[PDB]
Amino acid sequence: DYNLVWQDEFDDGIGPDWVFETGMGYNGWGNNELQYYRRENAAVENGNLVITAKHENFGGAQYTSARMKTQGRKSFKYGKIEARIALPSGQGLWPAFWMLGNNITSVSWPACGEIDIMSRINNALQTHGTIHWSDQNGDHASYGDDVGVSDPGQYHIYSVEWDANSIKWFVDGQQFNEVDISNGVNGTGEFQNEFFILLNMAVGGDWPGFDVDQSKLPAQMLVDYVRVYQK
Ligand SMILES: [Ca+2]
Ligand SMILES: [Cl-]
Ligand SMILES: [Mg+2]
Repeated sequence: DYNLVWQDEFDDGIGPDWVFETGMGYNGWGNNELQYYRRENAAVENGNLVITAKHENFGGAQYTSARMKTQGRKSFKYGKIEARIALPSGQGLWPAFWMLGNNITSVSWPACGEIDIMSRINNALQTHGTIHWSDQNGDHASYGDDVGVSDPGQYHIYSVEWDANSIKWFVDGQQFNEVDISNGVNGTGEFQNEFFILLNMAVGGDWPGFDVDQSKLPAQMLVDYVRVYQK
């Protein structure tokens, strides 16, 4: 049986387990992204975390947004990891709810492993669920799928169920992807370690492309809560 082990409900403020990232990382957070992250772009309104992407000139970038992680504060080995999220739509927008291995600090990416619980680009009427890792040959590996979401601007539940043998993805309880990780098959051993959680909204990058509909800015990603259950 799944029992609640951690949550952030965003009742009146951002909880104690989040660290905010700033700037453009290395080569636009490794994806040629166009936003400069700032603390100012994350706030709480009416029981939701609000991450706002803005058309705003700052530090050589023309967009600002927020990126938050639980690294060094909260991490999990296995569980049902989920969030209740409403998404804005617009060419260039790239929201995500995801996880990275704690060992990123020693083995780097993608060897640390990455679980993308939800990602979306532009105005797509679908969302994605993906893993990234370093396979048995030491090569960058990825495995993903997508599911139709009629109105991503409404709230939906995005989750993964992760155990020693598999990762399963769901939107509103509907499974749309599964990966076998049992005994570290296909060099997936890295998914047997602790992972921390991230939330962000990028603007532009390799995946969504470099055209941005600035008439959709400021754009708000609404996160009602993040919850983690374990059995
Ligand atoms: Ca809430
Ligand atoms: Cl569990
Ligand atoms: Mg709704």
